Amino acid sequence: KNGDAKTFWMELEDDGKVDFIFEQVQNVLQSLKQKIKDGSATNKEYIQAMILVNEATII
Amino acid sequence: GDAKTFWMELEDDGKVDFIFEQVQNVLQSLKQKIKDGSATNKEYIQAMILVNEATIINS
Repeated sequence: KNGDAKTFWMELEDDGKVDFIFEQVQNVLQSLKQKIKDGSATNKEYIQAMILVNEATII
Repeated sequence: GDAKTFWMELEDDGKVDFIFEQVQNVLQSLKQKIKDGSATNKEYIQAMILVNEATIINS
């Protein structure tokens, strides 16, 4: 099929995994948020959360 | 660009919940446009980048 990002997402839907993958992303974000508010986040988790925020939203 | 400083400032300012809500809104929107088939190329790519930054990084 087409060589683009849409093709992957249509394959993923045919695989029945779209809700699943978004749930995993949502679980990771929740975990990062809790660790940051708790003060237990590692350096790599602070970095990961910063990068995710900046990819989703302006600043 | 220091990620600890980034989050410390947000946390001290009381904005951590707000930033994560905004990310969650973007995710829910992307997910729905992918399932509706209304997403653009850039949105399919953005969704994929978020998935990989959340699930491959620090896995």
